[PDB]
Order: sequence, then C-alpha cells, then structure tokens
Amino acid sequence: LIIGVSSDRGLCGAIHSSVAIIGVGD
Amino acid sequence: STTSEQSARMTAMDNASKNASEMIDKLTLTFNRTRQAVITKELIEIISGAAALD
Amino acid sequence: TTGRIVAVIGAVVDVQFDEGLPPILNALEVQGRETRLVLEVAQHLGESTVRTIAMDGTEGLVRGQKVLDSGAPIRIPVGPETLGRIMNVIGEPIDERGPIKTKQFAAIHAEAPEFVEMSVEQEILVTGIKVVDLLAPYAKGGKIGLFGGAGVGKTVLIMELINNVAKAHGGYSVFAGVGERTREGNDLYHEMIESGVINLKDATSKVALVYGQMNEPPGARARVALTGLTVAEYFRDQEGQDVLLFIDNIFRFTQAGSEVSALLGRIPSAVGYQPTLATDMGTMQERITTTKKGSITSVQAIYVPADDLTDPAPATTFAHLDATTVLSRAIAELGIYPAVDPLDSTSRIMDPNIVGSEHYDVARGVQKILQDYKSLQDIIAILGMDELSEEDKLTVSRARKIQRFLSQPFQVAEVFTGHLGKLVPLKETIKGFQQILAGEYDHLPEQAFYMVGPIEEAVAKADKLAE
Amino acid sequence: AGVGKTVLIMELINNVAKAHGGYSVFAGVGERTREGNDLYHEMIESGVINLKDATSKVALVYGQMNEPPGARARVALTGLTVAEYFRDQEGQDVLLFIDNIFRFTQAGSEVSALLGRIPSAVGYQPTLATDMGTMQERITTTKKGSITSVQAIYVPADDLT
Amino acid sequence: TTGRIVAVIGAVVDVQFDEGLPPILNALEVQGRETRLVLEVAQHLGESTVRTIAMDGTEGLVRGQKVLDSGAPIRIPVGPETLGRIMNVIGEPIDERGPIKTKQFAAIHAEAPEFVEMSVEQEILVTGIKVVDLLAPYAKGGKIGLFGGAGVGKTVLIMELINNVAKAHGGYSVFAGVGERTREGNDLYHEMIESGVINLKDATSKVALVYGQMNEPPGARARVALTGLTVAEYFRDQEGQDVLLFIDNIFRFTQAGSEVSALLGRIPSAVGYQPTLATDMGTMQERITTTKKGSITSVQAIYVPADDLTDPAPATTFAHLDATTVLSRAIAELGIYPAVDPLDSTSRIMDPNIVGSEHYDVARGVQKILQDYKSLQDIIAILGMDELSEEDKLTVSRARKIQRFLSQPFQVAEVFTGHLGKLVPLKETIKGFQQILAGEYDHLPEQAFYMVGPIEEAVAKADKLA
Amino acid sequence: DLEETGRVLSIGDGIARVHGLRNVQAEEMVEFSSGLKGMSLNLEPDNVGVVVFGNDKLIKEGDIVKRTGAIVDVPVGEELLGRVVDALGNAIDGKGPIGSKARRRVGLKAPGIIPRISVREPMQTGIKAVDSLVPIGRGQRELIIGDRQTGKTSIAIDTIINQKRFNDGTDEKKKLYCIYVAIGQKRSTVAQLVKRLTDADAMKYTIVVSATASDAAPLQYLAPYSGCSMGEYFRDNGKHALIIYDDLSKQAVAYRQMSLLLRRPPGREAYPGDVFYLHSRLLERAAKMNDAFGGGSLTALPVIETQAGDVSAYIPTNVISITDGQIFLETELFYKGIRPAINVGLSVSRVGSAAQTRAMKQVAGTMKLELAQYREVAAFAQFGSDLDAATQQLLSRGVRLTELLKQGQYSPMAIEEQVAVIYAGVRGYLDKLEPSKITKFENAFLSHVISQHQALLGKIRTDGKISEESDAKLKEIVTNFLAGFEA
Amino acid sequence: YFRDNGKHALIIYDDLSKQAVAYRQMSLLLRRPPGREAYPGDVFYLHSRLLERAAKMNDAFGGGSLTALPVIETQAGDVSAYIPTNVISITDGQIFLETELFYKGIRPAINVGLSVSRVGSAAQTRAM
Amino acid sequence: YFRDNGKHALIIYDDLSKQAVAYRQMSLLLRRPPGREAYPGDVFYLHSRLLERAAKMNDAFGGGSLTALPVIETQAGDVSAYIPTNVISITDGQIFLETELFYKGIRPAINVGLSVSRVGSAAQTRAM
Ligand SMILES: Nc1ncnc2c1ncn2[C@@H]1O[C@H](COP(=O)(O)OP(=O)(O)NP(=O)(O)O)[C@@H](O)[C@H]1O
Ligand SMILES: Nc1ncnc2c1ncn2[C@@H]1O[C@H](COP(=O)(O)OP(=O)(O)NP(=O)(O)O)[C@@H](O)[C@H]1O
Ligand SMILES: Nc1ncnc2c1ncn2[C@@H]1O[C@H](COP(=O)(O)OP(=O)(O)NP(=O)(O)O)[C@@H](O)[C@H]1O
Ligand SMILES: [Mg+2]
Ligand SMILES: [Mg+2]
Ligand SMILES: [Mg+2]
Repeated sequence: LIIGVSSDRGLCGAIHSSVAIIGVGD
Repeated sequence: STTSEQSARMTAMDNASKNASEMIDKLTLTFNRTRQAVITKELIEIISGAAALD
Repeated sequence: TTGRIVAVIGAVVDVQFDEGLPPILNALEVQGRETRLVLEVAQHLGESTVRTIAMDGTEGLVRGQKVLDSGAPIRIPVGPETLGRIMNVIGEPIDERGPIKTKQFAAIHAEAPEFVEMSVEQEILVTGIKVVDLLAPYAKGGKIGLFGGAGVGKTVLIMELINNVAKAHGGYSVFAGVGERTREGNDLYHEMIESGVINLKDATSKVALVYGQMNEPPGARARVALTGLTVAEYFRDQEGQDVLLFIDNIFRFTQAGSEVSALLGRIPSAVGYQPTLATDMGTMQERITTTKKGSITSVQAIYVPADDLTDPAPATTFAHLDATTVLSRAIAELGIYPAVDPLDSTSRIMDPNIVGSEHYDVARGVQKILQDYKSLQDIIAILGMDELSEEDKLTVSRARKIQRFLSQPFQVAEVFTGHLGKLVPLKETIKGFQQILAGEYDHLPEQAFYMVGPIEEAVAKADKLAE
Repeated sequence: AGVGKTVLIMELINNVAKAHGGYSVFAGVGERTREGNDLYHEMIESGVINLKDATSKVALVYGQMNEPPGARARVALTGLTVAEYFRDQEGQDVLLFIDNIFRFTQAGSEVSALLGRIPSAVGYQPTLATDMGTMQERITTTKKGSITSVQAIYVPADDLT
Repeated sequence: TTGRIVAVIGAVVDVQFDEGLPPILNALEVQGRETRLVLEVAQHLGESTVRTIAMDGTEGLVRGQKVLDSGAPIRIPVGPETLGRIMNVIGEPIDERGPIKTKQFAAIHAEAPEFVEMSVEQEILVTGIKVVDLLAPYAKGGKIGLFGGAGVGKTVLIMELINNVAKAHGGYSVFAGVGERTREGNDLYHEMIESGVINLKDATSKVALVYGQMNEPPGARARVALTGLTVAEYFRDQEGQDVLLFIDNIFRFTQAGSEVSALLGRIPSAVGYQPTLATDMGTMQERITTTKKGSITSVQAIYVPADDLTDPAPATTFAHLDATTVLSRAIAELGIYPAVDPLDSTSRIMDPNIVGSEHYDVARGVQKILQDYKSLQDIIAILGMDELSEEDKLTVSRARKIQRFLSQPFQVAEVFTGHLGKLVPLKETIKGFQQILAGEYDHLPEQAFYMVGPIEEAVAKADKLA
Repeated sequence: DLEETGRVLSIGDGIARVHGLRNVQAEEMVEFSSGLKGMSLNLEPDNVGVVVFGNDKLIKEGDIVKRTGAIVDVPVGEELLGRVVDALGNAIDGKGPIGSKARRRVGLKAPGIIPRISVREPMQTGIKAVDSLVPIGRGQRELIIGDRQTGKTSIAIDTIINQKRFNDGTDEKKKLYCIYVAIGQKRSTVAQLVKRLTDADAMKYTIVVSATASDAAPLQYLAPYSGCSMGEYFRDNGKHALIIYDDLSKQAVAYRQMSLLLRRPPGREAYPGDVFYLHSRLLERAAKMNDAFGGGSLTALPVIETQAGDVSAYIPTNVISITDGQIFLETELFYKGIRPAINVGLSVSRVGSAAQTRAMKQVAGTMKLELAQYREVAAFAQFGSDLDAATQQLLSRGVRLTELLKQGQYSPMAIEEQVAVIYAGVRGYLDKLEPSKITKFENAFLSHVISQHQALLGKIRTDGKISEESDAKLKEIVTNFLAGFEA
Repeated sequence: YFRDNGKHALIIYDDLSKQAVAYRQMSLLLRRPPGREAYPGDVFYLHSRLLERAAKMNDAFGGGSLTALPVIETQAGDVSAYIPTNVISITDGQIFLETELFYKGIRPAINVGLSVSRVGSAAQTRAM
Repeated sequence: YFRDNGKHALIIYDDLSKQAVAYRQMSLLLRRPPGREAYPGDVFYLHSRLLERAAKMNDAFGGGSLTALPVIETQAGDVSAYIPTNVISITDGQIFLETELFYKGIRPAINVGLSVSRVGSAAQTRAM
C-alpha cells in the first residue's frame, strides 16, 4: 500500500513528478 | 497536497507569464527588424534594376 | 515590307525597317530559318526600329538578317478541326499528324467582350470533391482559379476536374499547357486517347490541345495562353455551345513577361515584375469569360512563387475569379489531400439565396469550427489540452475529424495515395459534415475520417480499425 | 482621437500666454482640411483666437494634405519663422506646435523621391537626419528668449525603432 | 612603356597608355611617390585606357601623373628568408630589419592546382579541444574554417590552435593578417619573439608573417591574402614541406572586394555585394590546398556580418572547407567557451571508417541528445524544465551536462576564464562523453562539468561542492 | 573585312566587347587571338558582348576575334565512361585524351510531347525511404534539396553505386550509365568523390563532368548543359542514363554573375529575370522516349541548397516547380539520427507507384500518407493525455516505420531486400518491439533472409511481386524470427 | 455637382489600391523615380487631392455634402504597407476587416477595437 | 598630435552611429550601391581606419598614446545589428549599458557579464 497523491491539473511545476496499484489524481 | 499544488502553480504561472512577456518583446523586435529589412531589400532590388538601364 | 535584324539579346530582337514600319502586335517572319521563326512587335523604339519578342529560340540569328512583316498579328487555325489536335503558340501542329486542315484562322490578340455582353447567370457546377462543393463551389460558366505553391496539388486537382466534369461534357473543351511540364502534356494526350475524348481515326474528338511548355523561350510562354483562349473564343462565339477551358499554368504568362521586361527597357516594379503586370493580365483575363453569345467555364491553375499569396502575380489574379481554390503546403505536408485551405477558399455562389440555407449553414459551421481550432492550436500546444473545458476539447476533436473528412482519394491520384478514387455527391457531402458537426460521430476515432469518400466509409473504417 | 488633444493644446496656448506673456504658433503639417476648419472654430470659441480685437494668442500655419510634397515639407519652417520673430525680436518664450512631425518627415521623403534621390533604409530619404536636424535645432533657448515645441508624433507600424 | 593617370576615385585609378597596353593583373608603378604605390590592372576600358586597383592610398594623385608598367603582376620574395620576417601586400619588409634577400620572387597571382594534383588522404589532426576533436575533427592537410560574429571567439580559437598545433609541427607556418587589428599583429609578432618561434638572431624562425590590416585601403585588403598564400605555396611546392597556414580574417578579402566593386561601377548583386563574389572567392580559395606535392593545413577565421550565416560571404565560404567550427553568440552569452555550435559544425572525416565506430557513435550520440534538447526549447522557454515528462527531463539534464563538458579552459583565455588552460587527449574526450551519455554521472551537478579538461576534473569538482 | 572577324574594344570580368564580327550568329562560339574561346551572347548594333571561357588576362584591347561558325559542342559516347572531364569535355584526370567518336551540341531544346511516353520503369536508388515513399522512374526528374551538410550528395552517390548490380549484367535494357556534374565545388571535394566511386567500382559506368569554383563563370554556367548532352547520347540511342547536377544553386550564381556583367538588369534577389528558364530548359531534357525514338531515357537528380531550411524560398520553389518531385532533407532530422534525413510530408514523387515494382507497391502502397499523418498526430499527442486505441496504434506504427526507413551509406539495397524489410513493418510485426531495437531487428532479419532464403528473395526479384506463396513464406519467417527476437 | 447644389452625395472608390497600381505603371514607364514598393513620390498627393474633395459645406455655400468611402486592399493584413498607410492617414477614420473574424462567424468582419471614426458621436442621432 | 609628441590623449567619438548615418546620406546621394540597412559597403572601413589610429607607441616613437572611446547607439538592446557588430569587430572590448538596469536605478547601468576589456587587464594597477 502506497499509494500516491496529487491532482488532475498540470502547470504546477514538479508537483506530480515529485510524488510519482490505485493512486489519487488523474 | 493541494496547498502545495496551488502555490506551485502560482509560482509556475507567474514565471510563465514573465517568460511570455520577455518573449513578446524579443519577437516584436524580431518582427520589426524583419519588417524594415523586407522594405529595404525590395527597394534596393528596384533601384538596382532601374540604374542598370540605358 | 522588309526589315533587318539590328540587335539580338536573348528573346528580344530589334529590327530596322527602311520603309513601312510594322504596327505593335504584328507578326514578323525571320528569313533563312529551318523552321518558322516569328517575332511579335512590342515597341517602336524610334529611328525606324522596332523591338520584338521571339516565339522560338534566337540562336543562329545574325545582325542584318532579313525579316518580313506578315501584315497582321499571329494568326492561328480555329474551328472543328482543332479538336483532337495539338498546336503550338503560332498554330503549327505538334502532334505529327500533318496540317490542321482548317480554312478559318484568327489573330491571337483581340478586344475583350464589352460590359453589355456580360451574363449574370450563376448555377452550381458539382465536382464531387467534398471540400470544393461544400465550402467554395464552382459555377457553370464562371471563372475558377486554383492557387498553389510548387508541388502542392494544382495539376492533380485540374486533372481530377477534367476526369469528373470534362469526360462527360456534352460540348467542347480546350486545354492550354502554358509553361508547364512537357511530360504532363504527354501524359494528358495519351490519357485522352484512352478515354476516347480524343479520337485519332474519326471526327468525335471533344478537346483541342495547345502547348508551349517550360522548354520554350519566354516569348512562346507569354503568348501561348492567348493562342489557347483564341481557340476557345471561336467555340464560344461561332459554335455557341458550352466550352470548358483549362489552363495550366496561367502564372507562366506573367512570368514570361517578367523574363523579358528589363530587356524591353523597363524600370522594375516591386518583386522584379513588369510595371504593366496588371493591365497585361487584365487584357488577357477579360477575354476569358462567358458572354451572352456563349458559356466558358474556365479553370486556371495559378502558381504562387515562394508560397507567398501576396506575390504580385497571384495577388493580382484573385479579382479575376468567381471561385478560388487555394491550396497550401502546410496542409499537404500533413497528408491532407486535396490540400485545400478551408479558410482561404471562396465562391461568389456561397450565398444562402443560391445554394440554399442548409448548404450555407453547414459550410459556415465548418469554417467556424476550423477557424476556432486554428486559433486554439498554438495555445494548447503549450498549456496542454487538459486546460480546455469539455466544450472546447469537444470542438477540437470535432474539428480534427472535419479536417480529415475534407481529405479525399482522387481517381487521378491513385498512384500517390494507394486508395481507390472517390466521387461524392453534393447531398452526401452536406449530410456528412452536418452529422459530424452535430456530434453524431463523437465516439468514432479521428482516423476513420481520413482519406475516405462518403460518411458511410468513415463508419465502415471505424469498425475496420477496431479489428 | 477622443483623448482631448485639441483642448490640451488650446489650454497650453492659454496658460503660457497668461503666465509667461508668450504667444503660440500652430503648424499643421499635413493638415486635414476638415480638422483645420474644426480647430480654427474651436479656438475662436475657447477665445484663444479673437476675430474682433488684437488679443489672439496663436498664429495658424496650415499645410493641408492635398498640397504637393514641397508645400507640406516646408510649412513647418514657415511656422518656425513666425515663432522666431516673437523670440528674436520681442524676447518671448514662444510655444510652437507641430502637428504632426511624422508628416513632416513623410513630405521630406516624397520630395527626396521626386528629386530622384536614392531612398535609404525603409524607404526614407537619405537626408532623414539632416532634414530633421536643420528644423529641430531652430527650436531652442537663446540669449533673447526661447521657442519650446509640442510635437504630435505618429509612430509607423507601432515600431518605436 | 609609360602611361598617364586620367581618373581617380578612391582605390580605382584609370590610366591611359600611348604605346603598348599592359595585360590584366600587371603591376604598375606610380611615379613620384615617397613610398611605392602599385596599381594592379583589372580591366581594359577601351581607347588605350586601363582600369586599375591601388595597393595603397591614392591621396595626392593628379591627372596626368606618370605610371610605369613593371611587365609582371605583383611579385614578392619567397623562400627561407621570409621566415621570421613581416611583409606587406607588395612584399616589402615592414619589420625595420632591412631587405628580404631571397634568391627567388613569385607573382601573387598563380593558377589553382589542377584536379590531377589533388590528394585524397584523410588523417585526423588532434587539437586537444574537446568539441572539435569529438564532433567535427580537423584533418592534416585539410581546410579548416572558424565562423563567428563580432567578438564571439574566432581569434582566441586560432591563437589556441597556433599554441596546440604549431609546436607539435615540424615544418613551416605562415600567418596572414587580412583586414584585422594591427595591434593583434603587434601582439603575435612580439609573442613569437618571446617564445622563440621567431628568432631575430639566427636562421631558426619557422613562421612567416604577412599583414594588411583594417587601417589599409581596400585594394590592399583584397590582395594581401594572395600575398600570404603565395608564401605558403613556395614552401608547399619548392620545399614540399608540411605547411600550416593561418588567416585572420578571410571575410575581409570579400568585403574589400565589395568596396572596390562599388567603385568599379559594376551592377551590384544581393546585399550590395560584387557580382563576382563567388568566382573571386573560388580563384583565391582553390589555391589554399594540399596537393600531392606538399601539405597545407589551413585554418581561416571567417567573420559573420550581423551574426547572419546566410550573408553571401560566409554562406559561400562553407563549400571551400573540409572542417567547420561554427561559433554562436547565444552560446557565448551562456558562458560556454569555446562558443562552438555542436549542431552546426561538421567535418568530412566524421566517418566510422576513418575515426572508428566508437568515436563516431559517441559523436552522433552527443548530437542526438543535444538536438532532442533543442527540439524542446519552445516549451522550456515559456514553462521551464519542470513541466516536462520523466523521459524528457532525463535528456534535458544529460544534454545540459554534455553542453557544459564541451566547454574548455584555453591557455590563451586564462585572464577571461580564471582557469588554467587544458588540453584533452582524444581517447579521454571520447571516454568522458561516452560515460555521461550512459548515465554514469546523472547524480553529479551540472556545474561540475563546466570549464574542466578531462572527466576526472568534473568528478573532483563535484566532490568539492557537495 | 569585319564580317568574319572583329577586334576587342574592352575586356573586364569575363566580358569582351567586340567591334565588327558583322556575320556572327547569336550564341556562336568565337576564338580570340590568344586561343581562348567565348560565346557571343549580346549582338548589339555597335558591338558583340562575348562571355569568355577562361582567364581574361589572356585577352587585350585590340586583339582579333574570329568566327567559328558554330555553336558549342562536346565529346559524347561510351569513351567518356570512367573519365573526369571539364565543362567542355576535356580530360582532367590525367589518363589521356578522350577517345570519343561523336560530338553533340550543348544547347538543344528538350523533346516535345510526341517523342515521349509516360515514366514506367523503376530507377532504383537502393535507398529504402526514396524507393518506397518518393519513387523515381526512368526519365524522371527528382530534386535533392536541403541545407548544407544534410546528406544531399550522399543520396546521389549511393544511387550511382546501386547501378553496379545491373551494369555487371548482359541485359542492356536494365543498365544505367551515370553522369555526375560538379558545379562550383572545390577540386579536392570532387577528387574525394571520384575516389569513392572508384573504390566502389562505379567509375567504370560513370562520367564525371567538373566545373569547379575557380573555373570561369561561363564554364560553370555551361557544365550542366554539357553533361546533359552526354546523357542525351544514351537517351537517343535506346540506352538509359542518370545525371546528377551538384549543384544548381551554384550554377544560378554563375549565371547571375555573367548576366549582371553583360549589363542585363537584375530581377528578384539580383538573379536574372529568366533564372527559372535557366533551370527549366535544362531539366526538361531529362525525358523518357517512346519506342519509335528508341525507348531510351535520361533521369535527372538536380541538387539545390536551401538556407536555414527554407524550402519555400524563390530559387528552391522555382526548381520544385520544374522537377517531378523532390527529396527534402532537414538538419533537425539529420541530428536526431533520422538518416537519410528525409522529411516525408514535404517530399513528393510526381510519378508515384507507376515507378515501382509490384512487390514494392504492395508493401509501400499507403505508407507515405500514413507517415505524414503520423507526424501530425505525434505533434498533437506530445503531452501525456488521453489518446484512444486507434491513435496510439498509429503512433506506435509510425515510430517503428520511421526507424525502419533509416539507412547507412554506401550499401544501397536490392529491391527484393527492401521489400522484405518493409513487409515486417507494414504487416505489424514490429509493433510490440521497443523503438530502439528496430535497427538491430532489420540488420539481423536482412542478413538472415540473405543467408538462408535466397530462393524467396530471388523469386520476389524475378516475379517482381509478392505471390501468395511468397506471402506465406515471409509470414512463417517473420513470426518465428520475431518470437526469437522478443524473448 | 450634388455637393455644390445643396444636396448630398455618397461616393465609393472600389478600390484605390487598383488606382495606385495604374498610376505606378504610368509613373515607372515615364521613368519617374521609384520609391518604396516602386511607387512614385507623389502617390500620397494622388489620393489626398481626391479625398479632400469630399466635404461638408456650410449653409452660406448651400449646405451640401460629399461623403467618401474609399476602399483599400491589404496584403496578408499589412495595414502599414505604403498605400494603406497613405489612405489611413488621409481619412477621418477606418473600418478594419479581418479574415479570422470572417471565418469565426463575425460578419461583417469588423475589428471594433481597431476601427475608428474621429467624427464620432457628432454623426449619431440621439436614439443611437 | 599628442600621441606622436610622446604625450597621451583620449578621444571620445560621440557618436559613431550618427557619423555612419551622415556617411550613408553622402553615399546614397553619390548613388553608390546600398547593402545592409542601406549602408555602403565601405561603412566598416569608415570606422576601422578611424579607430586603428588610437594606438600605443613604443619608446623609439616617443612612447605616447591615443585612447579612443567610440559611442554606438543601439535600438532596443540589439547588439547584433550591422553597425554595432562592425564596431565591436574593431574595438578591444565594449562597455554595455542596459535600459532595464538604467530604469531600475542601477547607475552606471553597466551589464558586467556582457562587458569586456580585451587588453585592459595588463593596464590595471596591482591594488585594484
Ligand atoms: N490529390 C492528391 N492526392 C494525393 N497526392 C497528391 C494530390 N495532389 C498532389 N499530390 C502529390 O503532390 C505532387 C504534386 O502535385 P501537383 O498537382 O503536380 O503539384 P502542383 O501544385 O501542380 N506544382 P507545380 O506544377 O510544380 O507548380 C503529386 O505528384 C502527388 O505526389
Ligand atoms: N575560449 C574563450 N574563453 C574565454 N573567453 C573567450 C574565449 N573566446 C572568446 N572569449 C571572449 O571574447 C573576447 C573576444 O574574443 P576574440 O577571439 O578576439 O573574438 P573574435 O570573434 O575574434 N572578435 P572580432 O575579431 O572583433 O570579430 C575575448 O577577449 C574574451 O573575452
Ligand atoms: N545515410 C547516412 N548515414 C550516415 N551518414 C550520412 C548519411 N548520409 C550522409 N551522411 C553524412 O553526412 C555528411 C553530409 O553528407 P553530404 O552528402 O556531404 O551532404 P551535402 O548536403 O551534399 N553536404 P555539402 O554539399 O557539403 O553542403 C557526410 O559526412 C556524410 O557521410
Ligand atoms: Mg502543376
Ligand atoms: Mg578576431
Ligand atoms: Mg554536397
């Protein structure tokens, strides 16, 4: 169990890449 | 996660807006130098053709 | 009356006359030549000297060589016996089938029909080409121009038009090859013999051919358009019947003029052109017209130097047209053929009162969605598709399907596409775009719409692309 | 247009006369005739021109758009010369309006072309700087007084370069 | 015999002759000058009048002034005794050391070596400069050109090559100053006296100098390259020897020609240039060559007007080169020196069969990552590196390390870098870029790769920081 | 008598103005006192303007000029094969005088409509991307165009080297004699080129015509036409020739010089008003002849150099508007490893599948439109969003075909070998492979079919098509080979 | 004739770009000096003479008017080309039309932001 | 005069941009063929022969000197234009003054990063 949190929306620098079998946020 | 996301988007979109602004200046100055050069070069071609006569 | 050559520079030949000076436009015959060499009088220089343009190569000419005034401008064979034949700029047969057995001739220079002679009738000419019929339809007896840079599809389109409109035409056709590829003239000639449009053994031929290609010096290229249209003018006025006139490529008339302009002693205008570009064009174009006596549906391929539609040659050509089909390298480069710019092609008859409100509404709807997408493209290339509302991204997906449904495999383009040619009825064209706009195929993949005929083939393609 | 240019001009004329005892000269270089008519009547209504007595504060010099290149090129110098009298003879601090300075340059370019001079970069006269300088340098403070100049500037293609 | 001046406009002097007309290219001597004034015959105008180009100033010339035909083109001293000496365009000593007493003279106009004289030998000349050695290596006996806008690093680069190459060389060198700074000539001269490559006391000098700088009128700037080449041709042919020829700056030749063409009244071509730009360049360039008789390694600096590589002068120069080093102002401004554009610099010997598959693959590998990086530049400009995908961020980060590892401290630029100069052996250049491409240094910071020699210095640098 | 002779009035910059020569013909070759020749291009009332084929130091005011009574001509025939000549056909390779026994005029108008027939026979380059996407037929003109150092000459060289396979045979119908015209290049470059052709044993069927950078402008102007005439010898005698004009950008610059110095006023970009016609009259002479005229052909590959990748410029579009297609090479593709660096969307063949064997037409049929759409969709995709199954498939296929159409230099491929590799891609056998392993796949696949399936390759070659039997045999080979390559 | 007889006339010049081309032909062929875009130095004077003749007369002169609507054709939207620049400067205002507006569905394709009338409200009824 | 009298002079050319414009005026009136920005082909040489005359003389010539500070006006910070690059390609470095810094009140508005003195380091006191 991890399982990784961010969001749906881009244009926020490294928010998604910094955190990155479910995962919240598209 | 969201408080970090909203502030990181703030930072990113501010910086993007600044970059866009700086690129607009660069492109506007490229536009104008090119605008002037096209007029100048066309005129020199005309002058050259005219002077070569009779 | 007799003159003597006094100067030769390229295609420009100066001739001095001791007695009667030949009027401007007169054809002069050079003596002591293996084949007929015509000079056309362009200017009176003074001192009993005229400046001329040669209709063939000037190699071998000597200062002092005799020149005879023919007493008239270039006169060429006209009438029924031109049908099935190939003629050059000066009306000589170039198909090796012997003399043009006509007893009627016409000067290639003539006055344009007057204002009182104009016809205002305009009815649609369906081509079976989706993009043309939908957005910028051709008119029977109207003036059609096909604009394009080098290699974008002007000739392929005109050959398809010949295939869809001319092959089943009940009247006469004239094709004028002006400053183009000799290979294309040979291709066309043998294609028409195969199709039976030209018949070598009987009198059923429906097409007259006139050629002066890019192997010719500028004088020939400058006048061959007039030769071809003089043939067409006969069929319009003397036979009366409906004439189709294809010209590939009318730019070559203006270019030939620019090749000799400096040697005719003119200060250049902008972009190296002759100061007389517009009046020269006007005197030629105003003859290419339907009148009260007869109809000419004219289709002219119009070359666009350096892909710049603001180039004085094509720029000046627009005003002479009723329908414009503008092709684009940026579209061709994507594999979208025919490479018609849906946002730069127009027609006089694109009017709700003429084509009906349903045709008009769908065409304007298509242009709106395409212009809306074009204005978004660059923004979403940076900010991402994800930033768009479901409303905007719906019109992106739809616009990309409409772009693709505008493409079409041509019968004449099978050797390029790998696909069988398709002709699409106007009703089906309208229906298909209407349905895509209404969101009736939002569930289908983009590619199902690419390189098909009717909308049913897109549906069929969608199933095939699945498994 | 719509930004109160003519009212500002007339108030400048009014204020300088009222506070410095200095007169103004208006040089319409490439004046649209309709606008020349309008300006004149607006000046009469504001009182900066008086038709009934000697209390007018501006001399008008018009070189209208329909006049040949020579006329439009020289009309700024005519305005300048009227202004130079009030400075060099009456020791005043004078206001000179030039509307507009681009059409001064444009008329100079037309004149240069007509005289067969080879055009410079962007089609301007080769004498662009000297045509400008010989006119501008007359506007200055001297020991007797000064000419100060408000110059409406049009910027071609919105290109400041 | 003798002629008389009939017209003078700047460098262009018309001369009428009453008995016998001198052929085109003949050197004429103007009578009554304090210093020798040579006019070179360019055209026959008709009516016994020639049009000529002056090799020095024409102030003080008067119509009717006497001119003598020397009976030959400009002839200069050639041979051993040119070594350690400085001459001008007409072969006069300008070093205050007296006559150049050669046993031979040679006309400065000679026909280009013919097709049959060409050598096809292709052999690497290692410079110790990472960008060049890796991506666009020089060939022994090959033609090298160094392109750059004003102040980007053409001369620093030629000086570093004189340092790196012209000592591991056991033959002769010729330096031709063409339309450049006189004080740069003074700098080079006195530096060579100090180093000993020019010896003022013995016959051991190994370099000949020829100068016609930007203080000179255009006829001198137009012909001084031919003077330099002629000195090189002697050593190539009559000694057969390995020769290095350095020219700063060959653009000045074409520019000088534009100045005279304006005065010769020709109809101008594009951008105001002489209509003869390409043939003039060809006739001169084709003489700058190795033959079966002897080797010339030529290095020419090529000024780029207004930074525009499409300008007819630099544009026409490309086809005359075997190796190009194309410098960039944008790259210079990022602090990358030498400011070489790794994607616009080429060499004919960049071929797996010549440099080996390892060298070749590493080079192509480097140019691929750099182009991939370049293709992302529009989006990075607006949105930055953070908006890119995992994969793209890796290529960007590796490409930025490669960009930095392509920079190098030059011995000649120590004042401007604050770093001791470095020379990197070829195998080490290959190894270092090989390792970076493989991801062996993904953990090291970018700045560690900046202004170092071998890869070990980048590692040691990274260890110091954190 | 000033009818058959004249006197030099003035001489400068390769132009002689000559008094007299009353009987001289336009374009006639004349001879100066010193032995130099020149072409009478301007016949004016008081003078003849003569362009000089050489160094003007050899001409002076007052020198006699004499009529030849003839237009320029060149040595012609098979004795030129394996020789390097200048623009006038003089030997420059040091191997002796050219033992030709025929002469041909340089300036002859191209065949008209009747003597021709449509382009129908393949002219194989051996380059996968060209042969599949922008195929060339015998009698075709196909431009090679792009910036400096994009691989333009290399296309022409590999094409020449490819013909060895046919030229070693006894079937003269399939042979192709080659002509390489160098214009404005440096001599050492031409020498390196000749060495390459000699080492490939391709010189024996090639004529090299060279007018280099220090040759007088008229000679560079003339060289393409001279080479053309040498090619027309083959064309008009039931044989097939291929001519490369490397390059026509430099020819136009030479012509511009002469024209300006003849005081003909310039047009756009300072080029003569008829710079179009310069190239058009030359390239029209490349043609396919009908049977009545011997059935021979001349195929042309002119070369144009763009500046900063602008194919839309004036001279580039001029020549695109002459040829039957173009191969456009881009520096960006070159450095990304796409070599040959062909931009698919911007390149065309105006002859298309008619120029292909049935086998090639089978595998490449729709591939060109497919690859143009691939690149459009790849650009639209860029950012990691929601792509459907059908666009992902299209991207997957396009990536793998792009890799497949990469090729090294100096190993032009037999058509049947090209067909076998394209087959693997087009039928979807490479779809689940990593893009970076595609080159490795092809190298191993090709060498395997060569080593172990000569019968299959021979049959595809012989039949010129993929039979239902060949299709099945290929299927067995690829499916098993792929299963081995995958795991 | 209408203007001077106390009546009102509207004239449309469709188009002045074509008239300037005709004048340029004559000018070049008379070997008058070419300027920008090969137009003669008096090309502005050509249009200013014409456009100044449109006027509103006072009551003392009968109170008639001539309104002019010149037409100019631009190339690829360049409102700063020579002839456009001339007629823009001469006139009291401009109605700018745009292709992207046209195809977006804005018909008439007037760019309201850029279009101007220096006469303004004075030409408008109370209702408007 | 000072340079060759064993003395030291400083000369400021304020500015060479205007000089080149005056020379272009003369050259176009002389009908010499224009090039880049309509400047004559000898516009480089105009400035090169001038600035070559600033020099440092050896002791045998008296040991004097002339230092030159030519001034060039750029348009919108564009150093890559014809005349600016010409002069950079003559002088021994440049002091670049930046509009953005000047506006921020950074005065003197010198861009340290883009400024260079190619030969001045050998003429800087040990203390500095
Ligand atoms: N409708 C089409 N479908 C598929 N391919 C096409 C189509 N039209 C053009 N092409 C491709 O593009 C090439 C050029 O088309 P073509 O109609 O010959 O160009 P053009 O505009 O007449 N050029 P030019 O004569 O050089 O001014 C063709 O030979 C095809 O390879
Ligand atoms: N390799 C380098 N390392 C550090 N600084 C350099 C380097 N190359 C150039 N520079 C800087 O740029 C300045 C000019 O270099 P230089 O090689 O003289 O340029 P250039 O292209 O020859 N200029 P110009 O002849 O005036 O067009 C030097 O004084 C240094 O400040
Ligand atoms: N398919 C290929 N694979 C690998 N290298 C290639 C390929 N094609 C060309 N090259 C290399 O690319 C370089 C440029 O090729 P070349 O054929 O000289 O192009 P070009 O455009 O004619 N150059 P130039 O005429 O000198 O401006 C040469 O070093 C070739 O070896
Ligand atoms: Mg065509
Ligand atoms: Mg330098
Ligand atoms: Mg090449």
